[PDB]
Amino acid sequence: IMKLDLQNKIAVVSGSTSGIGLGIAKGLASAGATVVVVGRKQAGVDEAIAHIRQSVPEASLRGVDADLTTEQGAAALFAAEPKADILVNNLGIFNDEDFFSVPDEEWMRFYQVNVLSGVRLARHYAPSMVEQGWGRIIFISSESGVAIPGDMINYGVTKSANLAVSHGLAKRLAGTGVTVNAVLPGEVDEVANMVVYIASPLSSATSGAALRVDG
Amino acid sequence: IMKLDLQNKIAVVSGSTSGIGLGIAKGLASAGATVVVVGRKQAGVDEAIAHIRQSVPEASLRGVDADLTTEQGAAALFAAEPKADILVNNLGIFNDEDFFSVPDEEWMRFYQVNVLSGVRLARHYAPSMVEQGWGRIIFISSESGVAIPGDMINYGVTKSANLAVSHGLAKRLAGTGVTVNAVLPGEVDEVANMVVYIASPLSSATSGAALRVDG
Amino acid sequence: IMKLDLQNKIAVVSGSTSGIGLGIAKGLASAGATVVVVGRKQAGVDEAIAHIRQSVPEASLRGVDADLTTEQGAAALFAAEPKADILVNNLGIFNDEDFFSVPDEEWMRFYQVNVLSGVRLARHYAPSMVEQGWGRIIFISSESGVAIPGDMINYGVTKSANLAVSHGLAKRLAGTGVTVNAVLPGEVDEVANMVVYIASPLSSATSGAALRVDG
Amino acid sequence: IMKLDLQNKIAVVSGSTSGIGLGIAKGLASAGATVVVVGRKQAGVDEAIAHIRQSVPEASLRGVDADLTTEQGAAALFAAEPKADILVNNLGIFNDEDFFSVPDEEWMRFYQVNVLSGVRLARHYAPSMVEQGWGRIIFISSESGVAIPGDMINYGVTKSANLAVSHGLAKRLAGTGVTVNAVLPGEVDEVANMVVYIASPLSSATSGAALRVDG
Repeated sequence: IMKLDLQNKIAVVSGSTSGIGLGIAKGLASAGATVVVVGRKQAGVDEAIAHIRQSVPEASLRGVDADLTTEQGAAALFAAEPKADILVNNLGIFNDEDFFSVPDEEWMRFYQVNVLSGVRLARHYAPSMVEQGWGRIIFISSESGVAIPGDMINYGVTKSANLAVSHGLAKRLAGTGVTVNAVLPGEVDEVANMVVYIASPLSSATSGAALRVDG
Repeated sequence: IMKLDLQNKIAVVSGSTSGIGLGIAKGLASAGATVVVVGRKQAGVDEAIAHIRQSVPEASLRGVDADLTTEQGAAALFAAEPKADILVNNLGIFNDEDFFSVPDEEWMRFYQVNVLSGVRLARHYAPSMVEQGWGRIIFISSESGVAIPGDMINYGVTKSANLAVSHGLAKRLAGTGVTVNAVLPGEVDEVANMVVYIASPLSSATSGAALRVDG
Repeated sequence: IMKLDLQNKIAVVSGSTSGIGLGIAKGLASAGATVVVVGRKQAGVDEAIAHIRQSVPEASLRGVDADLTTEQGAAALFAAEPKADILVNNLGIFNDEDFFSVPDEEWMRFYQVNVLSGVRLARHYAPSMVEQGWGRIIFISSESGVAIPGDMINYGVTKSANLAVSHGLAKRLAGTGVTVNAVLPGEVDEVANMVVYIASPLSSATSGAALRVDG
Repeated sequence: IMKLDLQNKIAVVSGSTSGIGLGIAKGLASAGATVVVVGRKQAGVDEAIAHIRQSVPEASLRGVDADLTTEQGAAALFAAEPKADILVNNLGIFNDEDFFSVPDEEWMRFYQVNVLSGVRLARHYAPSMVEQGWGRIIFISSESGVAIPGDMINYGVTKSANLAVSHGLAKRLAGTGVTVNAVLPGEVDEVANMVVYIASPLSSATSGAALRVDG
């Protein structure tokens, strides 16, 4: 007598060539999903796929070398992978430039890279999820999003913007089989476990939430 | 390739003879734990165990007929079940008496029944969890705890008090292997799935959180 | 051209013989209200009234020597001061006893002293406020109420319980002229300024809020 | 014996030619400040100044006809009004376009109009505030910012982004005499009363907060 995290589903994970994204990809692969590793450089994609195979032997893995911060990379991903049952928004940049030194262009660029990329991926993949009556959309945002640090104001603003995006799209997709949730990290596999549970069919009564996986 | 919710652990669940508590007990049993069903009347305990066996055939189930709102019932439970790896605080009462009609005795009784019972169970079972280096303590509190309704002020106060209890004991037990979390319901098995994941060894990086399982 | 914080109103403040309560009393007195200083010992009440007069010369001040933690002291206060336009709940105790050492009696006593005292005062003074169509009820709760520390679990539980009380009674008294709000301190006159604004007729569109006055 | 909201200070208020902004301007003027009314059309600026004078007779009022959403309008405002002791960020647009119909350009435009305009004004006016050791920066954001509606996802994202901006810049300007706070409306003068108190020297121990003025 046990309970399972199991998939015959397709899961795309942005920025999955390193760190938390790679751990999420490896966990979803170990759960039996078809995981799409997406990075700007094909070399990093290949090395991430190899790392995943090291741990999960019979892993179901594809790769797309694209820059999801731009519309061109998003279109390339949509061409190679038109359908996703699980979307994991994890691509994001970060600096610590002082508030009075960061110009308008940098604010707009951080918004376009950290927020609008996930919005693009969700806008593309959500309709088919709604049609099949089941879907999972998961935003990975740091705890800096709830309490903006003060030396990283741009980044915290983008993180809370992502939290808002996931909350609002959850309310918008309510009633369908698609859930939208955010996951907050601060042991990488421990973080990935929560993303796996959320992507699993068991998290079906959790939408518009923010789930913490800090220490 | 899949991922598991599995137990060789003992899990006691208060008020587990009906409703959300019974669903939590059934889910933990299906996950392979040894679930202790606790109710005031032994008849209800037996019927709940039978209901659980209906769905999970080889279920590992014990029962204790006790009134956990009182110290006598808590002592009886501690005599029959001295050790727990997983504790699920779910016993609680509720009315809708107008704020200006409810007297002091009723405020104190609601606090003793809804809050201090869980405090008693946690105070007893937490030390052995800390000694073995692993444990799970889970509070089931309604969404009325975050936004106190106004026609149910006593109940909402007790619910937010429970949220405070779980947050504080999580911080107190940090560094040990024991996590303390709260779960917020508003499909009973869907609620139970979150409690099962939290009770599972995978939720090991989630402590002091409030997890929603509303629609 | 200026704007005023002015009163012809009666304001009772619990635990107003020292510290934050005394500062709140002095600020409300300087704003022109009739402030009732309440403490267990008449000597402390007299010395607090004298301190207030030191700063505000033509202060409107009465005193009641009562122990508001008990029903007897509350009844004495209601006998000496049957009507209040402004109620400020500030009486509360605090220790740092370890969670596993504090017994049931101490949990119940902290609830009765820190939470039920304010509930008693509000239950008595709110109806006349609702009748005259205007009233202010203000709970003073520390920031430990939103993030329970872990070494002061009982106190944080009571503080969040008070926050719940104020939120719920605000919703219950909505539509009337009575507002219920909580004020969170961590310069005592700086704290008192917020309480004065809330007690003033200008805060009339703020009910069920938690207002911070930390550094 | 009373307490005062008084100014010899300069207060600039964006989008102050109508609605909540005009009410905030009128309240700050009645409190005795020098209020700068800023709108895109000089006709609207003049009519707003006239409306303010109708209620406060000896009002201290200047005007700037500029479009603060653009850098050109912000530079014009900074040329006409190089110094501000009080800054009130209120300029913002809003639609209800469905999430799947709103394109990238619209997301970026909403971010630039609703968020980056206030960031520009704050970046310009905050240093002189920090130099003189006293300042107030106030963001007016709707309650849609804390609970993103779902049919207005772009707008709610921008509102929570503004909340993040004010929180982070408050932490960044902590220790100086400048406070940064957000005010949440859902009787316009009732809203303006809170902004006036925050702009007043009495709100000096409140920074990084979100203050509600809904019904």
